Amino acid sequence: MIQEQTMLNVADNSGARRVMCIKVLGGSHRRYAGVGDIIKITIKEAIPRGKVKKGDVLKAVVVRTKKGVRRPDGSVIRFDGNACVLLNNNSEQPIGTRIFGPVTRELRSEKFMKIISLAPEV
Amino acid sequence: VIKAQEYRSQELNREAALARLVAMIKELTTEKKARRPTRPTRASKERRLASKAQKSSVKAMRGKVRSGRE
Amino acid sequence: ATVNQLVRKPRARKVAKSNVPALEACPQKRGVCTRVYTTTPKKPNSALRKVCRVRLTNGFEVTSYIGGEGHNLQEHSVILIRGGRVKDLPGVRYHTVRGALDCSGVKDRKQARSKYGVKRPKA
Amino acid sequence: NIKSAKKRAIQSEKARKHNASRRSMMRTFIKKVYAAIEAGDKAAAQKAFNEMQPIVDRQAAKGLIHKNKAARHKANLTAQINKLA
RNA sequence: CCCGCAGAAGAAGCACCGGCUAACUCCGUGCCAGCAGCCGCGGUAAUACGGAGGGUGCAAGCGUUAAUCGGAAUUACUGGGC
RNA sequence: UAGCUAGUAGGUGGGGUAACGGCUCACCUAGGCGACGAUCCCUAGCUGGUCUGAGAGGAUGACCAGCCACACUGGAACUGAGACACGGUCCAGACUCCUACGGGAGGCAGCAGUGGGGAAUAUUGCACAAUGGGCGCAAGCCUGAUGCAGCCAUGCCGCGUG
Ligand SMILES: [Mg+2]
Ligand SMILES: [Mg+2]
Ligand SMILES: [Mg+2]
Ligand SMILES: [Mg+2]
Ligand SMILES: [Mg+2]
Ligand SMILES: [Mg+2]
Ligand SMILES: [Mg+2]
Ligand SMILES: [Mg+2]
Ligand SMILES: [Mg+2]
Ligand SMILES: [Mg+2]
Ligand SMILES: [Mg+2]
Ligand SMILES: [Mg+2]
Ligand SMILES: [Mg+2]
Ligand SMILES: [Mg+2]
Ligand SMILES: [Mg+2]
Ligand SMILES: [Mg+2]
Ligand SMILES: [Mg+2]
Ligand SMILES: [Mg+2]
Repeated sequence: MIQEQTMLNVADNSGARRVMCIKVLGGSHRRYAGVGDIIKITIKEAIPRGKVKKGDVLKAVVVRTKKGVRRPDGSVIRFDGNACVLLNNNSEQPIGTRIFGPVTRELRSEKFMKIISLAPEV
Repeated sequence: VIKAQEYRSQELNREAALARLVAMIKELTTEKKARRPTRPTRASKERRLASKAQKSSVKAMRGKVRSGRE
Repeated sequence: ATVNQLVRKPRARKVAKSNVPALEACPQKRGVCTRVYTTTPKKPNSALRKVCRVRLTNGFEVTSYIGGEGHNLQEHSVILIRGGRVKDLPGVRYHTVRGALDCSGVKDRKQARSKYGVKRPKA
Repeated sequence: NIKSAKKRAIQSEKARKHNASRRSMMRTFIKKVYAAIEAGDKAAAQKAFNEMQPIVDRQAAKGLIHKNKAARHKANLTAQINKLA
């Protein structure tokens, strides 16, 4: 359950360290972003020579939430933190080339195949 | 976008808004007069040449008095 | 004087400064010609000296003289830069190497052709 | 690996297990002597010393340790045993 | 490496020439174009720019740049000064 | 850069090392270094030597030879006479690659070579015939050490171009 002002960790190596959700995309009055969801972010913390700069406004896909995903059998997969992968603002197309931590099958789509391949787990 | 509220009267405020608009458009569209570049004065050019020629004569007199007529 | 005073604080040599700092103790450097223009000399001189603002590979942004009569340099020409100031151009401590690396030679030069980068004529 | 370094790795792990067993046993007997000493029984300390002396001597012979190390163990264990009283 | 063959054949350039510094004239250009290490040179008779003829130096090299020491007694101990 | 130091400086004892040693530990003492520059900062492999210089000196440490340090980065030990090990082990990291996604592999600052950077520096050569080195009783095998060859006026030297 990511909303505006929620701070997420960055699961790729694009250079960002902490980002803030500034908009849950898709739908008027939409409140939360689950895992496979695209959000608008600003970069609150970045590394000095990274591919992104602090204060940059761009997109991101959620990949891990503390709230977690529920599976059709009722099972739940929760994580110890909310993470996201940064995407280019026009084409999603993840910015980084690595991806840290596990992801979920919820990300198995046509646009996040790069993420599902680069992920070290699930 | 102008906000004119100086006066208790809306008509005064409306004319003040139009006056602000006109003053701003005038100050923003008045063209700065162009600055054509100036050259050294030909008097100064002749001064340069004259100083050069004088030092030329002095340096010609100075230094080496070789041939020696000997 | 006073060998005792010298034993206390020895004689300090005059550490020389380089007049070609952008070369960084290299014979030549490579640049990009961020600008090509003419300058007036100083002093008593009077001319229109052909000169280029050059960004070097080591990051230095310097000013280099283009010697010889006529050049083909422009706002993005990659050229080679050697030492040597102009002595009547303030701030020009380098020469462009003609006939080397995208800076052409000089037309119709018959004497001192190795300078200005001119190949031997037909003869 | 790329060489006969593979055989050396195998042999070194084998010798590592062997030497580890031997070293553990040797310093276990040394600990026996030291515990007997810090208990205060000169007779038990001497018994443990006589039990350990051939061990450290044979290990210094095998090359597990050095003759100097074995001699040093024996020397500064005899010293404590004698000063125990 | 030696012997034989053939034929002068297949094999010179670079810099410089005002003074320092060795080696000078003409032409074209006209404070321009340009040169320059320093001093400087160039505004219609330029040994200093550009070409030519002539010359000087070095030569399968010759120049330029960079760098070090020298010259620099210009940090002076040898060997300076106030 | 004027103060630095608490295992710090010393002692006793224990442990440890091939070996002495605060090497380590417990206790005791309150010392120890420093204006003859401690500490801190910047830069740097050191030497024989090289260049220059009449020397004294200044600059320098390419080649060759001696010593040191390093081996993708940071640690660690193991084995061994000898290593905390360039073409060994383990762990962690970054990067590259394989994967059936579970997991694996790698380290040219060896010789060639590639890309890159650069003003700029060479062949993916031949042979172990010499001399060395490893192993072997030897024969022999291995040896990008080395001997040679290729490229380059980079230097020095000689000769030619009559
Ligand atoms: Mg002891
Ligand atoms: Mg003369
Ligand atoms: Mg000179
Ligand atoms: Mg004339
Ligand atoms: Mg002339
Ligand atoms: Mg001197
Ligand atoms: Mg004086
Ligand atoms: Mg002690
Ligand atoms: Mg100091
Ligand atoms: Mg260094
Ligand atoms: Mg002298
Ligand atoms: Mg490397
Ligand atoms: Mg051992
Ligand atoms: Mg090895
Ligand atoms: Mg290797
Ligand atoms: Mg390049
Ligand atoms: Mg051999
Ligand atoms: Mg082999």
